[PDB]
Amino acid sequence: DEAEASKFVEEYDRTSQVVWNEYAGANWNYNTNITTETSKILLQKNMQIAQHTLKYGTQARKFDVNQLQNTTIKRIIKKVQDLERAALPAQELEEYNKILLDMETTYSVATVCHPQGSCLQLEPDLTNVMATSRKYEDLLWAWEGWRDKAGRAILQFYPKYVELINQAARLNGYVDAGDSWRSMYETPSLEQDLERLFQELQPLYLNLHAYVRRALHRHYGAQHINLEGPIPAHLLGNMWAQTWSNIYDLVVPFPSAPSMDTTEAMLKQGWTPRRMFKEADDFFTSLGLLPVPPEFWQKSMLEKPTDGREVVCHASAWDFYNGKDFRIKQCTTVNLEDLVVAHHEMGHIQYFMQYKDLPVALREGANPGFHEAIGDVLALSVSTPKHLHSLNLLSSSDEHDINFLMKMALDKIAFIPFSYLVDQWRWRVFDGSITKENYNQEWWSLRLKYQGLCPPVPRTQGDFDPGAKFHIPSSVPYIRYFVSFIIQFQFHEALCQAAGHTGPLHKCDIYQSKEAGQRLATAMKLGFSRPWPEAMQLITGQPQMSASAMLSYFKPLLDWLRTENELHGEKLGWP
Ligand SMILES: *[C@@H]1O[C@H](CO[C@@H]2O[C@@H](C)[C@@H](O)[C@@H](O)[C@@H]2O)[C@@H](O[C@@H]2O[C@H](CO)[C@@H](O[C@@H]3O[C@H](CO)[C@@H](O)[C@H](O[C@H]4O[C@H](CO)[C@@H](O)[C@H](O)[C@@H]4O)[C@@H]3O)[C@H](O)[C@H]2NC(C)=O)[C@H](O)[C@H]1NC(C)=O
Ligand SMILES: O=C(O)[C@@H]1C[C@@H](C2CCCCC2)CN1C(=O)CP(=O)(O)CCCCc1ccccc1
Ligand SMILES: *[C@@H]1O[C@H](CO)[C@@H](O)[C@H](O)[C@H]1NC(C)=O
Ligand SMILES: [Cl-]
Ligand SMILES: [Cl-]
Ligand SMILES: [Zn+2]
Repeated sequence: DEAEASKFVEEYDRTSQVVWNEYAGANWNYNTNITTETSKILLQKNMQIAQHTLKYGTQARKFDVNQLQNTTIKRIIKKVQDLERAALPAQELEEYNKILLDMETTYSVATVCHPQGSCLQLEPDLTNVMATSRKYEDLLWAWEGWRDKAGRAILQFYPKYVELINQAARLNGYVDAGDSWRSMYETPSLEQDLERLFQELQPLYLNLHAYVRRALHRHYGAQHINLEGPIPAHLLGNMWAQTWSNIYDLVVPFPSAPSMDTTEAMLKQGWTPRRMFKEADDFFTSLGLLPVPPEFWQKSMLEKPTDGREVVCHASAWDFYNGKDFRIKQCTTVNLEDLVVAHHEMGHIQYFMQYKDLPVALREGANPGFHEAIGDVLALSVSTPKHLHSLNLLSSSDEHDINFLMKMALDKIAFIPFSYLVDQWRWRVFDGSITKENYNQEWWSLRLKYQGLCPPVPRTQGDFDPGAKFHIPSSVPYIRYFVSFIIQFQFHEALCQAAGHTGPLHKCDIYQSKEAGQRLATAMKLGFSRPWPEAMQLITGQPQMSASAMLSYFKPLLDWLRTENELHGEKLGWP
């Protein structure tokens, strides 16, 4: 019994490395060169990997996991018993794969055209418009156009996608696809735990929302901002209003402190996409963590091709399951926002390298939120005025202090409600609570309820605004990013204490701390081999998710915001 199970996992591991490596190659080749040919190859490799999953998953299910003694083997076999989409009958699997390909392609090639003019792609063009334009009608054209062309075009696929991903989930023992996604956390109390974390961030978010709302009132006019209502969703500097720091110029707490134009500084100093990833690589090795291999620099796609290729620009980090080949695919722009994204992606890469010697079934983060958080942790230190000054991107007070926390909060605090609601919506689609009759109406009920946002143009039949957000057509879970924003502050607090930092948490910069790197390395090397509380305990000395670190980080800003909003008589929220 035990020996057959040991031999099975050994055979599964050596055969999976080969099949997954070939699939990743074809998937990469399509993502970096969308053509009829690369798609057909990709759909073909999808059947090869499905055949492999079906063979070994079927055998995995013949083992009584209850009777297995070794806990590691037990854990691998139980995981291999989930065939995912390979549980579907051949017809449904082919349909599902084609639906996923059509949805992701549709999103990644959509364009928005000026009337009788040029057509803009999401990256860099529409992203830049949302970030820099300060004109209501210009932002409205981009915001509505992107949903008309990306969102509406996904709607025809989504009901069948839901049917098929749910059918696969049920064939693997779950009640629907959202049940299966939540199980990735191995936490029966996940929904309650996440809800309590969200509620703990309400004071900060409501106060930030009211303050930003007041500033938008000042710039966009009293006829267009209701000081007791939700904020129009196109005015926050980002296509999904998920992060707000691109409107920092409109909301500066102390404008007497002049802001240095960081984008012009990077450009003026010759920064390139390569330089940005090199700086991130240097931060990782400064902690004693691993450098990316030479292969990474030869094979990655660090900027948008200029040779006619159509590509998937949305940033992602790729493990090719051979322990040597790791790559980033990002249409990088030279600015601070994408430097932070670059660090985010390099954290994925770091995780891949740290757990590369585990069995492939355990080459995942402790939970998906851990995988999303690593790069963000370092980026917190990178974003400090001290570190940015050392990169010659800033010029060397309480005013500057509150200014910096506001910049951070526009990204870290504003993202909390957005990242919470995406899968609140999808979980209820998957469990049948939301039908295609009210996809979009229920999306905006959550946009209002959690983010306090409203659409600038009333939605109509045919709209499918969730389809205008990458992770929806690409079928990538989102609660991981909510978890990441909570725990990345817990990790920051812990590493800063390990590094000997005293004083306000937001002044910590862990650059070159070997003590901090070692905490992270010991956790990352566990991969998915243990329940995630153990990785949490290795980093922080305790096992729970907690918002206390994030609240401690932003405490000075919470006090400043309350005083400011009180002074102006704001009514928090949106009744
Ligand atoms: C339950 O099973 C797991 C997994 O076993 C592994 O997979 C099976 C399918 C089968 O192939 C097994 O043969 C195979 O080991 C066990 O977990 C493994 O435990 C061993 C314990 O030694 C670990 O071995 C380590 O491997 C490292 C990389 O090669 C190596 O560096 C380590 O050396 C360290 O210690 C020596 C001591 O002399 C020191 O000299 C070194 O400098 C270094 O510190 C060590 O040899 C495996 O990595 C583990 N693999 C996994 C996946 O966890 C587990 O022990 C078992 N449980 C029970 C109760 O039997
Ligand atoms: O864009 C978003 O919405 C979120 C939030 C953003 C984060 C970055 C730093 C600053 C704060 C926000 C990062 N991100 C991403 O999707 C980037 P990924 O690599 O996780 C996207 C991964 C998609 C799945 C995948 C995996 C491997 C290969 C191909 C596809
Ligand atoms: C893109 O794919 C086509 C067809 O597979 C191929 O001929 C072409 O060389 C590829 N381009 C690049 C830059 O790899
Ligand atoms: Cl939207
Ligand atoms: Cl997740
Ligand atoms: Zn990520």
